[PDB]
Amino acid sequence: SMQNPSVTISVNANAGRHPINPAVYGLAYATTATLADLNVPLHRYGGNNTSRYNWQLNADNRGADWYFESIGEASSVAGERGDTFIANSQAAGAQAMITIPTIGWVARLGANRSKLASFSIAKYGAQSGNDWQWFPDAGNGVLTSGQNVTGNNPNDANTLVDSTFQQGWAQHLVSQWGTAAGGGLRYYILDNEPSIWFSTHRDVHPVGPTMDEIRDKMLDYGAKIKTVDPSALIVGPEEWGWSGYTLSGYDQQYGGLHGWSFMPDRNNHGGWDYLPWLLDQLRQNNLSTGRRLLDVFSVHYYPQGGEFGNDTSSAMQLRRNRSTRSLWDPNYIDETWINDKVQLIPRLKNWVSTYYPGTLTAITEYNWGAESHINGATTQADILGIFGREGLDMAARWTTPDTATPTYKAIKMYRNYDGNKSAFGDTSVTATAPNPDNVSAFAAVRSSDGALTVMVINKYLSGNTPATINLSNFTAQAQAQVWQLTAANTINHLSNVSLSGSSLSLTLPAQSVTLLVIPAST
Ligand SMILES: OC[C@H]1O[C@@H](O)[C@H](O)[C@@H](O)[C@@H]1O
Ligand SMILES: [Zn+2]
Ligand SMILES: [Zn+2]
Ligand SMILES: [Zn+2]
Repeated sequence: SMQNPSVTISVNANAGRHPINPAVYGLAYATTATLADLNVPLHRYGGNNTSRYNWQLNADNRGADWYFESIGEASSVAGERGDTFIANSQAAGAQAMITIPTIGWVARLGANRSKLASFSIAKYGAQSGNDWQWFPDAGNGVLTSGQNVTGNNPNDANTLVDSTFQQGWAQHLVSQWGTAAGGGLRYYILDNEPSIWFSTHRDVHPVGPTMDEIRDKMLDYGAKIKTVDPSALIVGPEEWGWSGYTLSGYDQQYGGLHGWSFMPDRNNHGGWDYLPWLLDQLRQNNLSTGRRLLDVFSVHYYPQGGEFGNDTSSAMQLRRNRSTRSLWDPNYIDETWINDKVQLIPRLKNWVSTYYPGTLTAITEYNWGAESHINGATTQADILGIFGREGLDMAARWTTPDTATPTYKAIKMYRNYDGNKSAFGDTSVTATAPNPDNVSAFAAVRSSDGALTVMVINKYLSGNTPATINLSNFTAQAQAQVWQLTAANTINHLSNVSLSGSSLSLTLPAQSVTLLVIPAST
């Protein structure tokens, strides 16, 4: 009975045509089983601890996430974490992405691959937290006064390595797997969120890196890896979010300790914003040596309004319906401390085109929260539509939703909606909806099929929504197939719906993701 205002959506198979790269469907920390079942072709190995991974010991340091403990993997075979990750990805037809540390300071181990700790309680004294279950001497590096322990010796739990040390890892990967061109590892990620090393890796990097240090690191590590494999693709810098797009880690830190009135690094570099200057330095280097070191320009982005978590109150559901505007919308002011028009994807494409053309664009971490709730799933389906429409070259969600959740099934609406790996189309085309906070829509034409696939997301918290879809420039059969996800948490194959001219009409349940598969003539 309950009913929302009617909506009309116009899909025109001739407007705004461009490929959708299947790499937008990427994921982090999935399994061979879920990579195959979600039909996902990109698998990222990345995140905080990967900055500290010692490929020669097969070990890493957890940083601030786990008491700055250096911890060995079970195996002591050089590089096994990476090899295992690659085998498991390729077992499912997915391309792996491996993070190579750039930070220099990576884990070492004590006698018998025993754990080490950067903030030993016996060495630096009483602190306010410690690993009391598994390693009691490992402090959190904060004194009981709440003031950080400072002056710790970086060798307590780590060893300082350089680009020749990580080049050795690239040589190993190439020997096991072949080059990228020959079916080997295609993507090298350079580190992870380097601007905030001063916080995630305070033990070993207490001062935020300048934009110089980070440029030098991409130049250095990038050259080494490309010597070993000129066919592989380098991805970076993996910056953490809004402030990391315009301010180096040195300036972020400086600002947190001294207020925002004077940014020393920014000032030393004529008022440039960080990532645009980084892109521009890489351009100048590429123009001068003739060699491309960075191929994919990558950032992380998480909404700032409290949506990353499990708050599923009404007000938070409505905010998730709106806040994905930050990924595309030039007029949307973000409703948070950011308080500015982020329009991330156009921004990424604009920066690349202004400062380093021909570089691809990636969001290699995002998450909009509420994974186990229909609102998380409408939101995820909303995000995947936006990636394709807006022309992002790659993406990796952080991380992979549990197979029981409706969010898992949202990804599967795009990639394996019938259990036979049929997927949304791969040439984006215009679909226009009047208000995407209430209902958003995305279309594409499928190359294998000529089918027009149209995804409609009803974001409204209650009531059915009558919906009419108008096709231009597409000659369609009599009937369109219907597949649907609601809070019932199952992909349903509903009844075919009859086309009325080049229109079709239907009733959309509240908080639902609906897929129309509309085959071409004849
Ligand atoms: O917010 C979740 C994640 O984002 C980033 O800060 C890091 O890459 C991850 O290791 C972290 O846990
Ligand atoms: Zn450094
Ligand atoms: Zn400089
Ligand atoms: Zn100071």
